Amino acid sequence: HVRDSHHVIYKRPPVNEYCAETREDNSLYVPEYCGQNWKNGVLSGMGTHHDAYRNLAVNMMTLRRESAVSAGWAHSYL
Amino acid sequence: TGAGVTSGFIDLATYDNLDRALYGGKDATTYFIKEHYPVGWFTKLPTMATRVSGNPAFGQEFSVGVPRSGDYVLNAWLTLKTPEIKLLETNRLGANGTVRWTKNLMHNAVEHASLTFNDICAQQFNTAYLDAWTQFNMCEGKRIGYDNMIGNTSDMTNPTPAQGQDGARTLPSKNLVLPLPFFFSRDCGLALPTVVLPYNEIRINIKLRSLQELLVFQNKDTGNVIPISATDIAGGLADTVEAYVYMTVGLVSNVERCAMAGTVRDMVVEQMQAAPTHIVNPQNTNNVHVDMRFSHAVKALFFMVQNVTYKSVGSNYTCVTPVNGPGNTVMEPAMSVDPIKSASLTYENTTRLANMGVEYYSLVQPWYFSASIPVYTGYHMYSYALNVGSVHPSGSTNYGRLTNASITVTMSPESVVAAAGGGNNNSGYNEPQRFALVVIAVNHNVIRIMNGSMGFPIL
Amino acid sequence: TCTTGAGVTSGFIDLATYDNLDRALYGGKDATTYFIKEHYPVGWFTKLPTMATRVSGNPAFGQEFSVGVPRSGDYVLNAWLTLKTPEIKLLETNRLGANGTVRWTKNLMHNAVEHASLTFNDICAQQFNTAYLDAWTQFNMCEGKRIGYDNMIGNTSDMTNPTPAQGQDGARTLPSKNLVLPLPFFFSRDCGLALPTVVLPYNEIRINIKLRSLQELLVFQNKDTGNVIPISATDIAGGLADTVEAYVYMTVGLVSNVERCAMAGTVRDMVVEQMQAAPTHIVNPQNTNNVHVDMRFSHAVKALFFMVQNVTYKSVGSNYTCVTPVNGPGNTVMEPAMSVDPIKSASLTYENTTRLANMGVEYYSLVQPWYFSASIPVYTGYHMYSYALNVGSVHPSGSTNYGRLTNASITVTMSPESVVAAAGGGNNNSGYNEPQRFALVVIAVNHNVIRIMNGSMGFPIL
Amino acid sequence: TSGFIDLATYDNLDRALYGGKDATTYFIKEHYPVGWFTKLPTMATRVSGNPAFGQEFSVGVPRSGDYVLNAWLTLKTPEIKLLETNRLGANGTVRWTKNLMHNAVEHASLTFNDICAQQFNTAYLDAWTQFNMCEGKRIGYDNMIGNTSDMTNPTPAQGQDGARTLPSKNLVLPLPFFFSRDCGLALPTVVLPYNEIRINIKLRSLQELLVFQNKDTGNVIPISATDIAGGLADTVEAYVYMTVGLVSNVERCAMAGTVRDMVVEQMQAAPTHIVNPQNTNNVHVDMRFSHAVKALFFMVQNVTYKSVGSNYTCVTPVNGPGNTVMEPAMSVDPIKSASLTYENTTRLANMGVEYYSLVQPWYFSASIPVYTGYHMYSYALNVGSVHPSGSTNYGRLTNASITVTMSPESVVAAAGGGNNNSGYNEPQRFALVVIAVNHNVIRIMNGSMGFPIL
Amino acid sequence: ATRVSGNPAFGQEFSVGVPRSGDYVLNAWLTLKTPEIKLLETNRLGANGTVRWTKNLMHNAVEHASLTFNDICAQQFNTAYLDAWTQFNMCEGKRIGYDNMIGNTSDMTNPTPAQGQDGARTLPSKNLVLPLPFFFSRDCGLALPTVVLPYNEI
Amino acid sequence: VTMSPESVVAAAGGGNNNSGYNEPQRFALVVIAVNHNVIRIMNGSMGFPIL
Repeated sequence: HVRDSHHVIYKRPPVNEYCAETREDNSLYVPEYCGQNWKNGVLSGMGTHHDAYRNLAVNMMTLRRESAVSAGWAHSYL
Repeated sequence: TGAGVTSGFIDLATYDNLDRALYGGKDATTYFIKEHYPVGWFTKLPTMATRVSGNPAFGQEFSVGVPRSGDYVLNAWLTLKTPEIKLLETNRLGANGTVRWTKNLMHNAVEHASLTFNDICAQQFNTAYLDAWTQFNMCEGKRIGYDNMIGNTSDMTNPTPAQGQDGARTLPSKNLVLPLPFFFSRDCGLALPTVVLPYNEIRINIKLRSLQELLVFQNKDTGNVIPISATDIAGGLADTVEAYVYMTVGLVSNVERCAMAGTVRDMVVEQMQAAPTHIVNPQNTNNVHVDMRFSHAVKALFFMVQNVTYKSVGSNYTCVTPVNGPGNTVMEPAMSVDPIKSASLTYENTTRLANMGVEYYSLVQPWYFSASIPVYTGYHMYSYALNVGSVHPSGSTNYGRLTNASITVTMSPESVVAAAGGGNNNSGYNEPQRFALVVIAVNHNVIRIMNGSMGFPIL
Repeated sequence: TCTTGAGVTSGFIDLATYDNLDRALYGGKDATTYFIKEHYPVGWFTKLPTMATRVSGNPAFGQEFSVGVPRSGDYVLNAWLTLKTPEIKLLETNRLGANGTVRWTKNLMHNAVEHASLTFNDICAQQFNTAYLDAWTQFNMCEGKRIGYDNMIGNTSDMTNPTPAQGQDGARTLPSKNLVLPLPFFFSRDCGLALPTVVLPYNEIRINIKLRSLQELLVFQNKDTGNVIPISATDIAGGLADTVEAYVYMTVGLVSNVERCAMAGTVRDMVVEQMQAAPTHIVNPQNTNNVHVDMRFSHAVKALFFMVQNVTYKSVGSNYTCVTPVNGPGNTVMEPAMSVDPIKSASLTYENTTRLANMGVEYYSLVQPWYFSASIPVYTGYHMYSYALNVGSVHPSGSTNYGRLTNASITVTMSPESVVAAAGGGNNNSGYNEPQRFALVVIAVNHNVIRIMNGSMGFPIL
Repeated sequence: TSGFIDLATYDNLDRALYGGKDATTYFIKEHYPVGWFTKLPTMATRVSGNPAFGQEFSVGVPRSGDYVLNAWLTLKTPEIKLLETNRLGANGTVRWTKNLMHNAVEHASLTFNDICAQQFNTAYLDAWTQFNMCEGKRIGYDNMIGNTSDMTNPTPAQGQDGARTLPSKNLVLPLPFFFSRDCGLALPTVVLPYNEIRINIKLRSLQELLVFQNKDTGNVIPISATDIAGGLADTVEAYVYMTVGLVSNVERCAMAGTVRDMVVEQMQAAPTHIVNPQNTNNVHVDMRFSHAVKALFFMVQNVTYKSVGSNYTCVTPVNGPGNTVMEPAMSVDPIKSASLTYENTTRLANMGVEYYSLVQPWYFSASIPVYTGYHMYSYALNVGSVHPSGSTNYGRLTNASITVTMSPESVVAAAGGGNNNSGYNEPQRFALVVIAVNHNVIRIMNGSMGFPIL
Repeated sequence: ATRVSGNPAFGQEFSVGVPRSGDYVLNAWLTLKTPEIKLLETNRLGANGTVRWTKNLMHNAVEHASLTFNDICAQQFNTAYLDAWTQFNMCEGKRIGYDNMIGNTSDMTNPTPAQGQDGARTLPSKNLVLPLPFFFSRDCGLALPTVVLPYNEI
Repeated sequence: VTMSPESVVAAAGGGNNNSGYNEPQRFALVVIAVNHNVIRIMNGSMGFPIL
């Protein structure tokens, strides 16, 4: 007698997957049985998300302004 | 000459009971000391809009998918490159003929512009809503910017004669930009949780009108309008067009995104409703009563009468079509008054608002309950809310449990005489005119974001 | 056509960019964030416009009439006056003959309206006039609405365009349409200030409006020499209909039953703004060029608006320049060759100890409006000095009360253009062909407190 | 009574929106007390130099108040009379340059004691007043700084039919400073007894302040004293005014003896870059800003003639019938596209000029420029707001660049060959200028001010 | 590989998505059928006119060919890059075959006079194939992990 | 880049029939570069870390 149109599958691709927690890669990356299709129909469309890339960028930057002065001094100038 | 800074002490010495009541106190907030509070860390940048079906073309509907993988979407606009127009001497009108872009090139050829979540239409607007909103809520200082962005820059709308005449100028092919007014674009507080919506495919559908009606072909002398054809101009009518859609996305902090992840959120949104247009013939009767059927809590009403005599001319809410004037410029005929003379609202045969004058809706209502006043004839509005532009809710009456309501409009003798022909040369109403009543309603709704999707709980 | 570097990943550099200054300006557990708007419920109410009934007198030019505030509502927060202007039809039998044109005076509204007052039982709350209306509409006008306002109060290039007699090329007749004028009152100043009519019973509320004679509304301008003479009924066709169709409308709002019951039977204190106009001081620049005017005000004044007004011809109004306007080419009024504000400098004095030195006129003309107002006037004149940071703000700001202050005076030094225009000798269409006279008007805006209690109103401060 | 029908309708949506015991109500405005104070204008003592065109003079701001919250400069213009003995002869007109004020002012600095606090110049003034100018005051602004169709209109020689002379009327210019930006930001003079706040203004020579145009060929040559009547006066009359407010004794005593932190907006101007479109169609400019930049205004200025100023169009204005100044038909912005590069990756692609011209001002500013040029990009939602918003700290960033692709009309204007009154009758030279607006923090303690972060 | 945007036409662009439900992608080529060309005696030059296809027909009509990853330009190339790469990295033995695929057959690049002249030859309509040089096609050891990447549309 | 006498004489026209430079010739210098990059695969997505 009532209806909503949000979703029906719960937490298999958990919504909070982009944060730092336990992973669930053992299910949606491999078909369960031979002949099963691939699980990417709506999940595709969100590229380069997840905080891992942002944290990697922050770690790479860290101190580039102060570390760029020397850089190749130990490699080129004799 | 003067006492300098010392003159302030005699003013400070003045202090009585009224000044104790207004100023003073142990908790009075003082100026010159602005308290500072931190704000969230974020960034923003523009982005393409991905194409999902075909290519843009005139008179066709094309869809574009919203670029996900951001965090919030709060801005979208459409860029369109206008073609090149070169009138020829082989046209039917010959010497007595000019071609010019229609008034408001933008807001035209953009109709039934719709935003759909997954496969459910969430919003849709068109020319009448765009024109009314722009005329009623145009912040000053940006008016010149808007009339340069959307056309009407005294170059597209200036008639150009054929090649054999003195005026052989060509309409420049300059790109134009049109912002898309959506619920997320209304305010920065309302932004689409793109990172929180992984289970939806957001699309925007835009229907470009045919190029034939976009061009006005005006007779130089008698002021008559005939449809354009590919043989009239050089090159031809290119159905395909070169257009893109640009969007602005934003990125926020990981702590904020993880804190707000996995929770149910309620949002208040605004969208329009459009009643079907009614063809009006003032020759028979000058009084027209039209039933109003709207669903949710309406906030504003914009009712206009549009001259629909010629398809080429658009956004002509006057009673007389414009005609070519001296100096190769469009000149507004002197006899041109808005056909609406009076209007009233009726609630199940109980007149809530009496037969007020047209000037009331034209001037008094915008003066008190809007941020701008229209600079063109027409554009009649009634608002149930103190401030139309304010996204925060204000006074409004819901039509869901409201019974049948009607709007009654009484026309003018100018409209009555303009409906019939008999006009002389360069008078606009040389040919009989036709009018269409159009009504637009603006209301409120609630959208719930939960489980990585969206829906309407109230419906 | 895509560019390799372009994309969303480019914002990761900006996100990674973070230092001590960044963490001081942004960040924090309690730091608020954008893209999220807090929603709070508001009151439930509705509004609708209603006709205001007439009590005393009838609408007629040169007469005064009163309009009662309707009952059965809860709060009134608006007021405007609509008037149906008559039809003008010049005749060739007029005194000036061919060399004569007729047009409406500049600013048709703010004219034929004066002594507009609001009264509770028998006390006046506030009263404005043409000079205050002009100053307010020139200093606190939100842009974008200027075109609509200049379309609703006249000056639409049709009322003010001279029309020659029927025997000349210009046979245009002045249109007979309706014009609307909002009434600036303390309840119309802000939504938060509204009359609690529900808890103000048996205390009649009246709005008194006095119009002007029709003679002082039409400018009968000579075509050639630019001379103005009073109009007569026989000059134009039809006549001069003294009676006019003028109505008063206002907006009333209804609130919820629980809110009305809660607000019933409580004391209410409101902060309002009133105006005081000093008596006009006739100035003769031929004798002396310096004029001192003493001001006697009572409460905490917010600003002083002053201007010297040309008063040579009583028909033409809202002419604060030094030279009267004259007819021009194309049947359009044109500003004369030379026209500047007669005031050259001004100063203030509090029993010596001059507070404000003899500063330039351009100061009051431009600098003060640029800093402490919402707009800048587009016409010459209308000088203002504001004691407060914001003139238009309803909330009180810096001000001083003249009750505890000793005698205060304002000194004005005129200009050589004014002193040379005071005498005649000008040639045709010079504007100052006839000798000219000027008058000085001073208006102050002050604060006040109104207390509503036990179904009565008054000023506790007194 | 008809309103009761509307009031009766009350659904679940209306219950969610309105209603509730804690819901706020209109028609009832809460009132709170404010501080007791007063304000009045004051003079400004002169400490060094004399007001003269082309010279630099310094003014000490008057302390001994409580809060200085404004600043502006007033100047008296000279009287211009064109003679018949000028070099151009009969075919010659003299007129004041467009935007008389916002010119004759460069390196306008506010310095504390002997350390510079901030500075601005003509480019920053033009950008700010073209991007953050609220309407209604626009007429007052472009009337108080010249641009009144009298200073800027051409006038022929005395012997010609046009005997009009340029009027000598005073002009006023507000000085955009951090304390003048917002009322909440004011200099705590009562808290700063040791600092000696000073303001330095450098004027411009009258040679480049006057435009000497040719009626026929539309050429510009520098003016000379002997060309005009009465010569030119090096000295000029000018003052500096500011508004000082006083506070209550109890409030000032309570506030005295404490540490305070303030947020201010500075200006950073990258060095100008000479552009020769005849050789290359792309120009790259390196940005070396330090603090958290909030906005960037970049524009190309025609620099053919020193007399004409604030001209950001590929073709200089010329004379026009009726003794007016007009721009020719080929008068458009020379910039065709622009892009930004952050250490080998492009944050913004080669997106169109109309974007920066219209779209960015439409969404992230209080006004849209009415002239050609004036390209901007803002990292914040609201540029005019003084509260901190979105910004990027260039201090932690490595080298960044901006690339501008020019336009074919600019290229063709760079070469001469145009006919009379075409504007580009002579080869044209262009200069790219970039200005950055950022944030900073100022700490007030121990009767002194400084930058804790610096 | 199914196309998703636009239609194949001269002067326009079309986007083709990498097929899903796979494990690896290690190749890509584009096939196109040339139209029929026949000179007419009523041409502008009359009898003094010949028509022929341009040298290196392929590597032409394919400009700004780009690979993108769901929001960003992964890479792109055009005619000059294709010509330089094929001239400087050509494995001999396959040179004749690659030339045959791209054109240069002396049947499309040989000019033909009008139908009224001695040479009535008509250019044939034979389909041609062009490999797409991508980073996953350069080496076998570099392949696109379609199964591992479900959040992107290549 | 330094041009050649053949190039500077072919730029100007005047060539006879079938010489290939009957009309004046125009030239454009084109420069292209081939470089390196690094891509990262993680969390079911790919991107450029160094950028």
